Amino acid sequence: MEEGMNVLHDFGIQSTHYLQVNYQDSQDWFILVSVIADLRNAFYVLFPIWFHLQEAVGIKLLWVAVIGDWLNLVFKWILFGQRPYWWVLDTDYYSNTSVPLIKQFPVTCETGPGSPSGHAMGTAGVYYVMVTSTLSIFQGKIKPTYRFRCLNVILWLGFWAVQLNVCLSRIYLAAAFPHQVVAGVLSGIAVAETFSHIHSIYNASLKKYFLITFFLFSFAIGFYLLLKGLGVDLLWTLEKAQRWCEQPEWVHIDTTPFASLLKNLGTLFGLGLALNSSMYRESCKGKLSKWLPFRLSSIVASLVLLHVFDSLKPPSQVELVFYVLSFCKSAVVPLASVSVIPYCLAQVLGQP
Ligand SMILES: O=P(O)(O)OC[C@H]1O[C@@H](O)[C@H](O)[C@@H](O)[C@@H]1O
Repeated sequence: MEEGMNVLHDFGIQSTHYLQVNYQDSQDWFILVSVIADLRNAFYVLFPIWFHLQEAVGIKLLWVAVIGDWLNLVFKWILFGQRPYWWVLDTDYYSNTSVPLIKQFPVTCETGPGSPSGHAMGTAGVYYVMVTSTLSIFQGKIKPTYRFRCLNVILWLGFWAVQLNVCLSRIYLAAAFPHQVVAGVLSGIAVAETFSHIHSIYNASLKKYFLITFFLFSFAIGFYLLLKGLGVDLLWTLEKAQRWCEQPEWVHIDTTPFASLLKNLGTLFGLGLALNSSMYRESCKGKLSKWLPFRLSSIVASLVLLHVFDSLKPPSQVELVFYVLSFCKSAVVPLASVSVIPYCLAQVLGQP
């Protein structure tokens, strides 16, 4: 079976080399694409706008993002994926021949397993959710049967253009293989379609949120400990993304599996706290609820303040402190977006 993996890996290496040699002028564009395709944006800028435009779409988007990322982490641990930027320097394949010369970039060195691709899955799920929601909302046009079809065609072309751009960006930076991005896209599509039939998430008590979060934490930690007690470790990539990196400062703690898990669980718990609170009821379910200026002000403030607040970086000297502070920091963005800032605007606008 290893021959097939070698064949796909060699095809990915050749694709990366061709893209890097024949299109040397597009490195800035692909770096920008990879930066934009981050889930940080999905949690910081995409969620507030959709939540303050239509609550159900925002809740669905956040749930899809968090659950898809958790499933991605679990399947990354299960599948034992690889990356080109250390495989090309570690493999025995290019022994009787010449090693292809692929170049590494500051946003290339990643400390997690390869398949499935996280960027492709995370972007596919969120953008499918947004496109489907928009198409569902706009079934009210003046002249139908050609204008609605025009909008449908335009949106479904844009979605696939975005997906192709993200796949090419991940391949160019020598961070993923061509099959991993396709698998990630299909998995994100499947997850976004599966959450279209689950309805016991829009009105859930804090007890259910707490139990779901604790189960998600405990399953991952128990999986890690159970495997660690049987002779296999799921953190083997931290020693491969360290020697095979051109510069030492390019390897960051922010991309480790524990950091991602803690951030996801913090976001979910923060949403659970924000939804079941007195401030949320007093602000988002009052007289200034559907008023357009209030919602626009909420979007603007929750964008500006969140952008400024993202500049507070927890210390990385001690790993446990970093993890707990990452959880606490990720638990705040739902809170500030949903409960606090709308409350402040409610006591500002309607209290003269
Ligand atoms: O492996 P990919 O597809 O290049 O993306 C990996 C990224 O996927 C994201 O889901 C994780 O939060 C990041 O920590 C990780 O770096």
